[PDB]
Amino acid sequence: CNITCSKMTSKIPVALLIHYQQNQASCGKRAIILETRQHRLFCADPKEQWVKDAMQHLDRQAAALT
Amino acid sequence: GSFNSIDVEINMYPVNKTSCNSSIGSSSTISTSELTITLTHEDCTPVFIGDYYSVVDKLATSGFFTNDKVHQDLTTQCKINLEIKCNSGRESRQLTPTTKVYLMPHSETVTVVGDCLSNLDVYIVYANTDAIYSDMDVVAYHTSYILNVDHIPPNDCE
Repeated sequence: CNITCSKMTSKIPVALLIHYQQNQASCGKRAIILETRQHRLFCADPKEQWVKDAMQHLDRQAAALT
Repeated sequence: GSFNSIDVEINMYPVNKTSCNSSIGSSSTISTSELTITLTHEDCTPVFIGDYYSVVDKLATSGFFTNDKVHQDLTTQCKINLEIKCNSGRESRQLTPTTKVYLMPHSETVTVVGDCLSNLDVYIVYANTDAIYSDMDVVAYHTSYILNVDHIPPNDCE
């Protein structure tokens, strides 16, 4: 597990985010992993609208890239 | 030699205030009650769309970013002015970066007011996201030891 979800991250500007990933059940908290432009990873909580919109945004970017 | 994206990363130590107020405009600022960071730029084609500020203990990272939707006009020269002001300050010296050669055109100035930081790193990143390999000019300033801020997330102001 390259990362184990302790604290969750508060709002990060959607423009700074480049990828998200479902975190392994095995890893830590069953939450979302966020990747930033700075090549960094943080654990977010999927219930918050902000994270939800973030996800629909990156989803939107990944399509288009295709 | 073109670029389409600019990032400014400011890391600081030690800081005590966490609530923060920010603004992107002709004059762009990140403010707490203890610190003010101000960004002006000129002839910069990429557009700044936000800033951030997050602290863990008395360790903080913060900065400003454009998207990458537009390249720098190569007929003008992008100019970045960054001031870092202590609300308890007087002396206003500027800063000297690590020496180095750059593949893109730009000028930058970092001014510091006050003495309230033992540690200060300032990175200006001009990036060409149309490159296959990593294509970034990185102008770096340090006032002491280089802080590690991996693990501090770039949260917006609040």
